[PDB]
Amino acid sequence: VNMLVKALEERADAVPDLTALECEGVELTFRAVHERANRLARHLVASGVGPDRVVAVMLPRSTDLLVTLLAVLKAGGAYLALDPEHPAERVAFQVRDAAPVVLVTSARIDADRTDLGIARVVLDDPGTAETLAALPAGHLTDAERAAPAGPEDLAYVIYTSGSTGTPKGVEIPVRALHNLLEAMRERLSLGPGDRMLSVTTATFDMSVPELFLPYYTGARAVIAPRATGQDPRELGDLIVRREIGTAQATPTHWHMLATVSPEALRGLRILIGGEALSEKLAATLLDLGAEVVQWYGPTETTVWSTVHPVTGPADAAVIGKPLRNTRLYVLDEDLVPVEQGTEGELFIAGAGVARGYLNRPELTAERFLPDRFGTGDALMYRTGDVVRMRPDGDLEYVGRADHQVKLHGFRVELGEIEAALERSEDVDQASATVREDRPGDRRLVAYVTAATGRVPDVRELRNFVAQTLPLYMVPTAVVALEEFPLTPNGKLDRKALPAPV
Ligand SMILES: C[C@@H](N)C(=O)NS(=O)(=O)OC[C@H]1O[C@@H](n2cnc3c(N)ncnc32)[C@H](O)[C@@H]1O
Repeated sequence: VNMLVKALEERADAVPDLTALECEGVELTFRAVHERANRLARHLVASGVGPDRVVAVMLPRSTDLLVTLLAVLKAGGAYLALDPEHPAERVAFQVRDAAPVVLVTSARIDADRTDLGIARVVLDDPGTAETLAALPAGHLTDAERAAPAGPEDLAYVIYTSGSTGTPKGVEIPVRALHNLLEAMRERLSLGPGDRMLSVTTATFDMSVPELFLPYYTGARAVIAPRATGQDPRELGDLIVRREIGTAQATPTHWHMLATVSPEALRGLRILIGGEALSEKLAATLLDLGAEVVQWYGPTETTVWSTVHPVTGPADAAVIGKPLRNTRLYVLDEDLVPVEQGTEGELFIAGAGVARGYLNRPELTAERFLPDRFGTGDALMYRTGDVVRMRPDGDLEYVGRADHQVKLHGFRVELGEIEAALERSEDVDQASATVREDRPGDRRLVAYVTAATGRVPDVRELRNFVAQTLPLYMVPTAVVALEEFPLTPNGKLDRKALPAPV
């Protein structure tokens, strides 16, 4: 009933001698990747892995990481990716919450980062390496598993970035990850020959396609080394040197790549998603020659749930059409569907919906409602995002249900202000926000970076805006910054923009 592993293995048997991973002039074949992963999967099964059991994984970005995650699935378990640079506490919360059976890790990480209270399977330990390399290396029969793997069995537990709040753990089933990858194979026409770039951190669920989609399709993950993760020059050079057709990043990161490595986007299939895509960015990407495909989706519904090819700068907030076996309801405050063109909160149903939050069963009930247009135990995720349907059936993101109460009797579209600001040649990026620095005095503030070799006069910026937008939308104060604050995932952090006087 685990079609995922059967498909993965069906693929490795049909291209045994192609390359499936490549990292720093090292390549592995499909047969090699799976033999290596099969051996671990047996050793895992001996370490207490079974269906719905969590295998903590703390490994640098490496072929060694991509092999392990594959092993965990083969073992019928579910993986929780830890971060070896994370403070002990971020990692200690996750271990206490998810009760991992075993930690797969490496002996080159400081032994105190891996001293977490779990059993350890350490790949580079002389001995574990001996036992591992000695195990039978064939694909596992279900006899060699702990128990048959169901479609409801967990694939992975990703943890959520709560607004300075208890991190929530999302439980993604196998049928949901299998469904996403199948849709992504179909939308991208991904197969042998094709190279995809694997760069995104494993604790960010946007990585999940970069980790399993090459396995699933017979493409080749070109793993960027850990150092190239933050150097956008080196990534541009890697993209060009190793002829990478497809890569996936947040818009913040795609911006950096254009600023520093314009040539790399020539003939490059960008997958962008995670924040809003400005019209300015969308034009830049297209000017440099990139094929742009936009993906939207909460982590509580796998990774992505909608896709839109961005043909031109108009489409920047068109998040497109639902992926396979996904259903998108845009409903009112009483859970009633709205008429085409009317705004409403986006509810997501179908195969990609998670099982719920991990042992936070109260907040589960508040965000995973019973699927109102489904049956039995089906569930629908309340995204918390407002959308409108255009006549063509495509959807457009409008904003977050919360950040929508009027400012001084008027609805403010904080994107319009940014697009206004981003038309001045002295500005690169703009972010707008409604501030409350003294309670009751809500005010519009906008933030700007500089275009290369220009200085934004932050008073004439208000002039420039005041002739394009309603006066109630002109920011009280504009503020120029050297760089924008970012989240660990490399998204703009609007909660950390400093207040003006
Ligand atoms: C809490 C955290 N673990 C989490 O759930 N992160 S999330 O990114 O998966 O959730 C979705 C959040 O990011 C926004 N978003 C994602 N893609 C977008 C896109 N393509 N266009 C415009 N907005 C996009 C959504 O509107 C919503 O704000």
